[PDB]
Amino acid sequence: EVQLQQSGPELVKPGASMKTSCKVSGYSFTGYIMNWVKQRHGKNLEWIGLINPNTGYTTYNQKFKGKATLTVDKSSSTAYMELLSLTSEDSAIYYCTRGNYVFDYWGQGTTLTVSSAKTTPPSVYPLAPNSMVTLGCLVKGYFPEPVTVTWNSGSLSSGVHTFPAVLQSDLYTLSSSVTVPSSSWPSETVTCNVAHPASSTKVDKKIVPRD
Amino acid sequence: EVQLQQSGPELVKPGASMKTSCKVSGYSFTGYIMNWVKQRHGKNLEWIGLINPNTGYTTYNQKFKGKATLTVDKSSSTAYMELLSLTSEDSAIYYCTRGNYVFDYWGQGTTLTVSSAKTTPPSVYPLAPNSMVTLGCLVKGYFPEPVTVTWNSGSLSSGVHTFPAVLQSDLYTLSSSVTVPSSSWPSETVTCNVAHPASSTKVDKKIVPR
Amino acid sequence: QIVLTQSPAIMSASPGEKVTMTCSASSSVSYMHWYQQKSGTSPKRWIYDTSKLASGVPARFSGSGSGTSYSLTISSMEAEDAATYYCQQWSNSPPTFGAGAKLELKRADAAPTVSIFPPSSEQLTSGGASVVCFLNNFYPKDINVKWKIDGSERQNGVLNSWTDQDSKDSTYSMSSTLTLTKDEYERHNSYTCEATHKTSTSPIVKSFNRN
Amino acid sequence: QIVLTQSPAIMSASPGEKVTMTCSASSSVSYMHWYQQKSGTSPKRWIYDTSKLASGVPARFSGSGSGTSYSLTISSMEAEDAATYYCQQWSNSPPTFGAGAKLELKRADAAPTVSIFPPSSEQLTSGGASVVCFLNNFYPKDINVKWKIDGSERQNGVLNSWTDQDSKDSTYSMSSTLTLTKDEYERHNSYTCEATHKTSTSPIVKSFNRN
Amino acid sequence: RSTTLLALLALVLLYLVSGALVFRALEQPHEQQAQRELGEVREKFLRAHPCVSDQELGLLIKEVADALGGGADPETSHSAWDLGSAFFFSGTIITTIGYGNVALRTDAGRLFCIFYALVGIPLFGILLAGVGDRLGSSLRHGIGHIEAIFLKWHVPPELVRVLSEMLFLLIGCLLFVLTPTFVFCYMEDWSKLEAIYFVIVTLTTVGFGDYVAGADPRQDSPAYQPLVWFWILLGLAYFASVLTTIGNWLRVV
Amino acid sequence: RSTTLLALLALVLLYLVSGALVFRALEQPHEQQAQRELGEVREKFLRAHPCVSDQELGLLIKEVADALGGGADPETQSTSAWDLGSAFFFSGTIITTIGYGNVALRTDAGRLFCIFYALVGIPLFGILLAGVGDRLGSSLRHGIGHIEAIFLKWHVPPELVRVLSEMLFLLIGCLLFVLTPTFVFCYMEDWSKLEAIYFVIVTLTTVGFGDYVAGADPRQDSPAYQPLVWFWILLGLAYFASVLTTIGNWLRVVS
Ligand SMILES: [Ca+2]
Ligand SMILES: [Ca+2]
Ligand SMILES: [Ca+2]
Ligand SMILES: [K+]
Ligand SMILES: [K+]
Ligand SMILES: [K+]
Ligand SMILES: [K+]
Ligand SMILES: [K+]
Ligand SMILES: [K+]
Ligand SMILES: [K+]
Repeated sequence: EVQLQQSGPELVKPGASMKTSCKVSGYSFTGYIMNWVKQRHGKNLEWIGLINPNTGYTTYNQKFKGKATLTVDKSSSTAYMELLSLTSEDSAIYYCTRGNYVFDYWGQGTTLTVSSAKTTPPSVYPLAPNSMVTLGCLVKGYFPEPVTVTWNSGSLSSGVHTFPAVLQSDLYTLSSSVTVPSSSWPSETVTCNVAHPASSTKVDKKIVPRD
Repeated sequence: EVQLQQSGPELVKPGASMKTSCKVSGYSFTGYIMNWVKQRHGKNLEWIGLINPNTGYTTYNQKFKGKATLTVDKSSSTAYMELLSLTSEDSAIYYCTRGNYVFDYWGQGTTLTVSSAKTTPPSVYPLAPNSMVTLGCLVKGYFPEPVTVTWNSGSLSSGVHTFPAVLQSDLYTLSSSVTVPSSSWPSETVTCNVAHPASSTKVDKKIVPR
Repeated sequence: QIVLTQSPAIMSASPGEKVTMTCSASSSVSYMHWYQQKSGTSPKRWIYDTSKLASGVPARFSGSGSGTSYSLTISSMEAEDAATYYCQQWSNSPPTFGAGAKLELKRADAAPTVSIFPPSSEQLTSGGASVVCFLNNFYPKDINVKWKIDGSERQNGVLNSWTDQDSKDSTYSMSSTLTLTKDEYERHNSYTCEATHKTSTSPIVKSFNRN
Repeated sequence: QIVLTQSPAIMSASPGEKVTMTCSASSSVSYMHWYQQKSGTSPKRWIYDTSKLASGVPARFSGSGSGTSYSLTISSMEAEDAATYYCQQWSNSPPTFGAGAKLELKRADAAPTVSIFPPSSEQLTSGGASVVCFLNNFYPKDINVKWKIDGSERQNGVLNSWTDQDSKDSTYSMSSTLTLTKDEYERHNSYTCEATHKTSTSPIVKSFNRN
Repeated sequence: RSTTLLALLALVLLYLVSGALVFRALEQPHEQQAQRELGEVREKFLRAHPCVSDQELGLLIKEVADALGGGADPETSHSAWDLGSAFFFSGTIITTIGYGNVALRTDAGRLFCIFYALVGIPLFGILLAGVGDRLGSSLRHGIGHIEAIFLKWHVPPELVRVLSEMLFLLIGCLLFVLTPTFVFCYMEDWSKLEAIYFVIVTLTTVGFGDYVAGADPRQDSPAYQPLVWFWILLGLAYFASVLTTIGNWLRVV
Repeated sequence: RSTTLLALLALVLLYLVSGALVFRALEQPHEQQAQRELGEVREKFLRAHPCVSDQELGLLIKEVADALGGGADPETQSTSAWDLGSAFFFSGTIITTIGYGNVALRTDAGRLFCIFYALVGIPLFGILLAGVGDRLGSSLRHGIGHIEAIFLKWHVPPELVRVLSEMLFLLIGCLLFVLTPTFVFCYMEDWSKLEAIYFVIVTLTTVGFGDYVAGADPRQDSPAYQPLVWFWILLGLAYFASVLTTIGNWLRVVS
């Protein structure tokens, strides 16, 4: 079982640099070319460059010649990528992937978030208003990812949509909808539970019908 | 720890063929070129050929073109050498060794014996005749190698030589010497313990004065 | 340098259906490789050297082409095949990728369940006013959302978040959030969320008056 | 077909002596490698690329050379350096080796302790007659053995066996074995084993009468 | 002549342009074949050897190209400037053939080549005229005896002369064109087409250098290797007559 | 003359042997170094790439060699030598018997057509050259007459003036067809003065090695340039034809 184990998510300030690692196991690290690939939602997969871990030879994409330095530690069979002078546009998923013509094995990916933002707990706002009725939670102005959103502590999990968070001016915002039979609400208390591990925040908002 | 573990010694009839193996561990078998080397007592170490375990590519020393077939099993990271229509000129130690310029890691070697001879147990004969006395055991007409000689079941380990075996009429002969103070013999018993594992033979000879 | 163009960017199949997706190259290449990606996982080598299947890949998948035109085919679509496919080339440095083609599961057209929520009192007290629209459980994906304040369309302070096709019902859902200052919110009275979907000639519109 | 010449084929060094063995190439070679072999074990990479020491190799070892002449040197001879040293080349296929250079430890001269042993009764009953001579714990290795039957030399049915240099006292030992039919044995009466060593102008003669 | 030369010039230009059209038609389709073969070799090598980056294989090919450029030879002797090959090279100069399958690398080599040619070509030109006449007269002596047989079957002697001259340029052809094409087919592992192309490119003194016997004593028939310079010398003489007869025909019409 | 021809033949052989010795002396050391450098490149590549055998790297280099030999470029990995301009020029190299060969025919059809193209083409061009030669002679001698007459005007002897005119003829040609082109090519091809002279002479002798070819450079956007040179070749060759015949006469005078 060939395996590329990348280090965890990275949160860095604009201008700072970041170093990330890719530990191989299940083959000879030095027998195979290691590449790095950038994934950003609005764009193609981008090849950053490669290192021959046996020779130390490096080639870069012209686009990343300034930005990225690839190195290897042969003894610990670990590949490194360093990203310098980080901008908003560097925020992406980065993969280490093996191969010299096709990328045959990939790491699980590491997420980079470039942001001035400080660890900020979310504001949680209730969204109150046929057989079914839809309630909601607005979870806004938090940093960093993730938050966990449940409904009545996870006992209410069907009829739920939690939307992907969106970075707006260095802070994340998301919403969750729950659709329940109108016999259920407001007969039954429906609370959305938002947890932000980074800020050790746990907030519970009851959805109350407007007056 | 890079390691090349070869299969054990082999005995085959003239004209027969033979296949030996080398399992690699501690590195990626498919990353490095594998070679076989022949060591005969008379001649130079002799490169037989190489195989690329990743591509199956092979080249042979012109001297071994017809003789030897190299193959690999990628899944068991094992290299194989086959030798065909064997003559006594093929009796040698064969090594697998890794490298594409220098042979950086070697197996422990495998001894090939080409012989019409059949598993024979040794006749063991005692050798009886200063401060010191020298006794011996002649161990003759055994096949194949090895035998071990010990003296008083290893109680005598200092003053002990076993000579290498020689071919005497298509079978092996050696002797072992032990040197003990003259006060000791024949005052006290000195017996050689001979083992020939091939024939499952385990014989003791008491050295008796003439 | 070499550009790989995947058209169309989105395509849809019922199980049992044949699917063909194409990769056209800006200039000729000897081999095309393909990756499969599903939400929350690294790309996987799927087909390499144009038509070779990677180890786990089921036989319904095939690849073909030469020069500037290459294709990936599913002889008979299965549900587990809904995913994003990328083509890539390394006949010229640097290696390059397509933008990716999303393959979705086809299902019966479904109208969006649309709900509008006024700003919560809690948010207004901090001076912000988010009006949230949930457009839930619709198919196909194509939808256009317009915000109208006192009849006048507004496209500034609007943030849209989509979920990926649901693995159970194969529907899509999105949230649209008009974010105003309390001041702009309190100036006007009528707030409408208007959705344009295949399922109706007449737009789907939910509204509220501040009174 | 490049030939490597190691001369002398055998050489000796007292501990603390500087030792240098040379390898002559039949045509020019860019790099020479060297192996160490001790009886019972495979060759070990000792020096590669003319002057690079393999991992464990102690610093007292150097290599040097260029063109058709290469050398291995020991600054100060140690006990554990007694072994056979082989040069090999791979600037031309096929790679080739020197016949090897055996390096023995030098020590004080020692006279062979000589013993003769008449056929055992047990062996005569089988119809064979083996007369055995042990020349033990002598130095140097240069030695001549002669058998005399009734004072006339016999050079037929004699098999000789030498030990390697003893790892503890640095001496050598050999066996000489005259094998006769019981008939040839019983014909004659005086059996003498005569050893000619540097340590004496007069042969060392051990004898017995069959009587 | 004024009319003649301008007419002839235009004729030659048209000939060149029509030649251009024919060559482009036949050759432009296959222009990138060698680039495709290099690419095939590169990609096949990366697939076989995963320890090699496309960029490291890249430098190898550049470094190998420079070595070959300097006259290095893929080895698996072979000296193009050993006395045998260097003699043959000097031969390519004075003959105006100039294969160029081996190039001069030194500015000194080039400088000497200039004076060597400038003195050497006319010297060979003189000897060629000489060797042409000597063989010509000797052949003509032979021609007369053949003419006698034709004479004794009552063929008009002017017809006999042309018949003999035609036989003249046919026996020469068989002797110098066909034998070598057969020889080269066997010796060089060429097709009979490749061999005639070589022979004619050679004896016309065009000397592209895509095909060369090499006059390199290798083994088996080492004597023959420089010996083909003999065929060249003799062949050139025969072909001189052939070229003039084709030339005279164009003048005649 | 049969004795003289044997003498002449041996003279040429000695000339070739002396040429061979000089060429070997000057060229072989660099060819041996190139061979050593190929070997150094292989040995470094094996040390860098343990998954490659000596013999597999051997096939790569042989296969690469064959591809480069076919005109493959090491610098690129993409995918005109036979554009109407270059194809015209190639046809030019045939009939002139120059035969640079810097681009080879790959098709059996190409080669077969080349045979008959040359067999008809060379004698045709031969005729034109004789024509251009005669014209050239008339032009220069009539022109040289006027300046020739200025020497006659200052009372110099008529037989002296013929040889002065003969020498003057050689000077005129060289300026026009040797020195000017060498200077032209020096600037246009980014060659050294000596490279350019080497090219010019190798061209006008009709040797045409193909190590140096004016216009051939892929980068240059000057297709009109390359045929323009072919007019220089046309005019140059007649000049050099005269020179080559005359130096033969000098050797005739020496013999
Ligand atoms: Ca076996
Ligand atoms: Ca060469
Ligand atoms: Ca040669
Ligand atoms: K060439
Ligand atoms: K000519
Ligand atoms: K050429
Ligand atoms: K010519
Ligand atoms: K030529
Ligand atoms: K030429
Ligand atoms: K040429």
